[PDB]
Amino acid sequence: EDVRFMVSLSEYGAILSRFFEKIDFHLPKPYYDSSIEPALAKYIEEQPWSEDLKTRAAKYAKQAVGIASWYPRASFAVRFNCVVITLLVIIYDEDYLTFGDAGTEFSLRLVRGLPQKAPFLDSLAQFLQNTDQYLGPYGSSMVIKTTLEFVEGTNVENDFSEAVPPDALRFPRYLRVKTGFAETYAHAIFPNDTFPEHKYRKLYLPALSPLCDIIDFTNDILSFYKETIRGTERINYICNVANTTGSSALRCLQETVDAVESRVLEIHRILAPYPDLLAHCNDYLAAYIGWHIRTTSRYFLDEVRF
Amino acid sequence: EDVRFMVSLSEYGAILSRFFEKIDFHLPKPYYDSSIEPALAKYIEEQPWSEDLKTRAAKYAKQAVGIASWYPRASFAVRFNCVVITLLVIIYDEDYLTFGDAGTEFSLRLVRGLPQKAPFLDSLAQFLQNTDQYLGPYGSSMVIKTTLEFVEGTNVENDFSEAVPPDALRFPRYLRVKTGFAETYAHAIFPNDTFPEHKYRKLYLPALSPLCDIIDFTNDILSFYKETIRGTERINYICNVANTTGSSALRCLQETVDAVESRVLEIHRILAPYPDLLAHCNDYLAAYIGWHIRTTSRYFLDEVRF
Amino acid sequence: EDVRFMVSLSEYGAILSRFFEKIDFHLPKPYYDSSIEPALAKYIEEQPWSEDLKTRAAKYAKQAVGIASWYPRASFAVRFNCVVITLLVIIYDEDYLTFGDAGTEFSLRLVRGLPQKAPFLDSLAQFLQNTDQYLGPYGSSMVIKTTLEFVEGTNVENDFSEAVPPDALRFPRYLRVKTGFAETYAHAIFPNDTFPEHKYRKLYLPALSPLCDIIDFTNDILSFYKETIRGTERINYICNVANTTGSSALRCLQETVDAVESRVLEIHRILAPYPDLLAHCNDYLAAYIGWHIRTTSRYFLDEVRF
Amino acid sequence: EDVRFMVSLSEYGAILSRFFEKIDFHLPKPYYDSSIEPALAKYIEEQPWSEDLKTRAAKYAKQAVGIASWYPRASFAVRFNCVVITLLVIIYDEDYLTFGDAGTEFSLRLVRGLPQKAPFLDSLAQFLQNTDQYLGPYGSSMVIKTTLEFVEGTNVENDFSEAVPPDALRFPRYLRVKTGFAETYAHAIFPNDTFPEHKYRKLYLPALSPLCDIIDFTNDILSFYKETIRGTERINYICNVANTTGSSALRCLQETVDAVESRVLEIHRILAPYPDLLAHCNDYLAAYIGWHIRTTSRYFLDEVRF
Ligand SMILES: [Mg+2]
Ligand SMILES: [Mg+2]
Ligand SMILES: [Mg+2]
Ligand SMILES: [Mg+2]
Ligand SMILES: [Mg+2]
Ligand SMILES: [Mg+2]
Ligand SMILES: [Mg+2]
Ligand SMILES: [Mg+2]
Ligand SMILES: [Mg+2]
Ligand SMILES: [Mg+2]
Ligand SMILES: [Mg+2]
Ligand SMILES: [Mg+2]
Repeated sequence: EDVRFMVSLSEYGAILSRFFEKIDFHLPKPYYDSSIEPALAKYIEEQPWSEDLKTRAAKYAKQAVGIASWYPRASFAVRFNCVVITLLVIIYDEDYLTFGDAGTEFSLRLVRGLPQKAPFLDSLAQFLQNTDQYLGPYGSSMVIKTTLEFVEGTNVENDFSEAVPPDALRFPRYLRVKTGFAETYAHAIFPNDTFPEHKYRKLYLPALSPLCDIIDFTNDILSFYKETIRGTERINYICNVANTTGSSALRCLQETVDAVESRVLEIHRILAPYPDLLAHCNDYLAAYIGWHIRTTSRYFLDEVRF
Repeated sequence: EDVRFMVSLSEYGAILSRFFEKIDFHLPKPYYDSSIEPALAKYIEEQPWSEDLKTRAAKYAKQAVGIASWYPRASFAVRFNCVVITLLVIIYDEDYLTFGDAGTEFSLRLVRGLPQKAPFLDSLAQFLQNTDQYLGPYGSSMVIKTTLEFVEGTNVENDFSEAVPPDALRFPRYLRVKTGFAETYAHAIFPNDTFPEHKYRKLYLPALSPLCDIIDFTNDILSFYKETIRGTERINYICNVANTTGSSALRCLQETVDAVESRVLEIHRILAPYPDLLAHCNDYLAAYIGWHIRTTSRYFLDEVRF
Repeated sequence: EDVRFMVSLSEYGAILSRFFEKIDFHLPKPYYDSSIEPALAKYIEEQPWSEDLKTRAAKYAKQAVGIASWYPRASFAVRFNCVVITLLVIIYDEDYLTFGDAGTEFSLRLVRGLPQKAPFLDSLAQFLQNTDQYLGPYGSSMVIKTTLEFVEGTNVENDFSEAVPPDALRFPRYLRVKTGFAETYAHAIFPNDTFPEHKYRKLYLPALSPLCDIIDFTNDILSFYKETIRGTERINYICNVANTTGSSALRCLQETVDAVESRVLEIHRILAPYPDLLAHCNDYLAAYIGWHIRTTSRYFLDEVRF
Repeated sequence: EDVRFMVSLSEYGAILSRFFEKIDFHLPKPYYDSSIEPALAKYIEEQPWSEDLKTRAAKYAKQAVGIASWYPRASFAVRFNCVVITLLVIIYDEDYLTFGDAGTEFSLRLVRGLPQKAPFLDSLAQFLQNTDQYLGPYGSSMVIKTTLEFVEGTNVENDFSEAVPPDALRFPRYLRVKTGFAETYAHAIFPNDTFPEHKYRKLYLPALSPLCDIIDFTNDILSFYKETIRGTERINYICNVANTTGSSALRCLQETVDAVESRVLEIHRILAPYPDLLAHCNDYLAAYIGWHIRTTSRYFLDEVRF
């Protein structure tokens, strides 16, 4: 028990309320694409996964299918590929320990062109091998490099528990880059069929970093309840910042809220001359937050007033 | 011509003088290891490169061999591998245009385990496959993902000349992460044979992010002369910051000097309980700066008074 | 009733426990000085006060004599003067209403050299006129100006009740400067005999603002029980912060605890090259807390477990 | 020479431009009152000052008469008294050394009812004795205590030169409170003849503190050129903040502009239900900035383009 990490249910609901007023967020109408869930089921049936892993995936696939709502104007290939990678990332985020050390050999086996040590990781390598179905060469490289960071970040996150963040540093943002997986989702905001890199990458690339900040930090704000209030996670971004600035988690929550609103403003500026790019950005962000609110099985936000 | 980007020899010389005094930099005594240059020449002989590539590589090898001085306490495996990857990185930094679009296929061919479209990129892929000789699995992952960024950053850097950077963003730091290659050199500061990741990674990882800031920004300060005063490069970190904050390049240089100083302080705070880790950092930074000064064929700092 | 201002006995005791080991507070041995009690008794006898006021002053003098323990290594003149002004400040804090509007005339009659409208305020003017017995000119000016603030802050404090601090401002800290009387006690930490101003004022002045924050806030922390849990005061600093930030009084208590710890660290850094000055601060803070705990007749902290 | 304090003329003009557009500053129409200057001249004739001091005063009186414009709605008693105290404060700000140690004895002689050691300080004592012509009792106390702070802050400011503010953080604001004289001007924004304290003090007092920040910080921003770029003052607020946080004066100026905008918003929120009180604040701030711009003999801002 440390008061530093304690945020009351009323305090958190207030933070969320303030957040949504600041960015003028309104809950979109429910998004439905009836092809997504059957296609994801077919994907799972096709993997050379144990029956136990497939049974687990059913619980995680119900959450992954809503990721298609993040890209409502994108092609099916974009939306379905993002849902597939979301299923994979969710499985590893929750169950990385069940794969033993297979996750630690992933990067070397990948660049050696070796079979992976776990069939789940073969599925992930194959996803990496085929991102050219919806992204250009810059984005494919970024999806690969971000995946390697996420796998290692997931494996080492908890090494910093038991209070092993040092008190004076910039480590929380570094680690959050590694855990967040943001560039993979950010690049699909600007798909290569609609926005071929050769013509558009120069226009949208300057907005990529503030977009990634929004992706990482908005999840930190919206999942603080399931991670730290309701849960036992004390090595997420918010708690890492609290431990390295001395501040309460409540203040770091409010600081993160303000940083997101600042990033939202700057993306509006950057993409103001190009309303097609900016319209994909706006659709992503509203659905991203709405997915966090509606996926109560993962984030439990129906236990909060905001 | 524009006044914002011009920096007199006298102004640049003074910035370097106050930078060196502020971080208490002294030129280390020269480092000599008689095995490095023959080993690198043997490496170049063994690559199935064209005779023209081997002739250029002989030139860059004379600049590359000095990187062994950055890790004087480390094994030969650390020092030589860092020299090899430095040779390859200088080749690509200088000559990326001569490989055509082979660099843009590098990441997908890498993870598909296929031959590269240029033998130079095969040599790069083989280096990524073998970092386990001196690094642990986290460090190997980070060398791979950094190399993927460096190739793509070098390929797209100049898309942003001709006044492509919009005037309001986080983009310069984003792009310098990609172009800088910092994590590969930072991870060698803490080699796996001396500092097995299982025991030491949790102790030095909080220091990695400010170290990369130091590596990237210190090159930005010390290579500004050859890039922008002596040369025509206006898409580097300094000029990108100037174009997105409204400041002169002189001001952006001074701010970057201040940032490096702040990072130097915070790494000293982080690593004070671990003097072996701090010693490796101190060896690196003195030699890192000294190499920039001494390699006049690349940075021309003997034309500056400081 | 409103939940926003409710703090339970176990909640408050836990906050106090959290405060004390955060600053490494250990209760000092009882401080005894045989000459303080009789000297204060003679001062009360000599004042041309009514018998009713002298009877009141005898009650408050039992609480006031403990202030000499705040300056254990100071001259008798420092300890006794601090005790006398403490007696006067307690009389006004408790009984300002019994003087009618005499206190509102205090400052203009003072600077006009005129008789005050109540003998009690003549004694207060007389104290302000003799601070050169233990302070230099800067300290004497700060005791005068702080007394003027304290009289007026006490007079207008309760104008802000029944809810009329508007809910978005920095007014709480402003009003607390007025009501707290902190600079008078802070300047006696550095008395002019031991630390003459011409040499020492430039050394200890940078620590005065964080000292005043510690003095003010620490009373806010430790007197919250008698004021708001045990009593009816809802216009103190903690309640004012709660009413202008929308936070619970409980949260505002914790924020103020974190603030005091931050000031303690700041003063330890500032006065590190002057450990004699720091020693006087450490003696002050320990006895200041101890006096709050021991003076149960004013703060009732023997009704709390911590 | 120290780059820490160096701001170029282009950089400073851009800060002022950003500052003015951020608070929507427009230069008010010139304010003229034919009675102000003759009355101030008469006041100066009546003073028992040496002919030298009276001659010196002519230079400062021409600057002081502009202060009536800060209170365009207020009575003559407000505008004229503010001009008089401005004359005395400007004389002491520039010429405090010419009075020897008379300023150090000011506060004790004042509260002892003694004649002051210099005729100039008798005039200052008399002003403090007669503020009831336009202020109520809280305002009168605040003008007295602010005057004592200003006299002492001017006397000891330069003791912190030769680089002796240490590197911790609350000291610059502490010293600026002392030197700024802000409360005396802020109280006249809500004068007792227009806004009798009995009815309005509870309404405007919550805006006093952000007002005082605006008065102190706006001078710091608009007088940085005469003090530090053109001048030799390195103990003002901006330089003191730069020495305690490590930042450049350029960064500290931007931070201060941001704080002023924040205070302006907060005051608009506080006084929104009372547009008459808000109107007096808007008139004050516009004419306060305008007087800085127009008083070129003191601030030299006609040498800056903004
Ligand atoms: Mg995770
Ligand atoms: Mg997670
Ligand atoms: Mg999360
Ligand atoms: Mg280069
Ligand atoms: Mg490069
Ligand atoms: Mg460079
Ligand atoms: Mg009180
Ligand atoms: Mg009280
Ligand atoms: Mg109290
Ligand atoms: Mg001044
Ligand atoms: Mg001045
Ligand atoms: Mg000034």
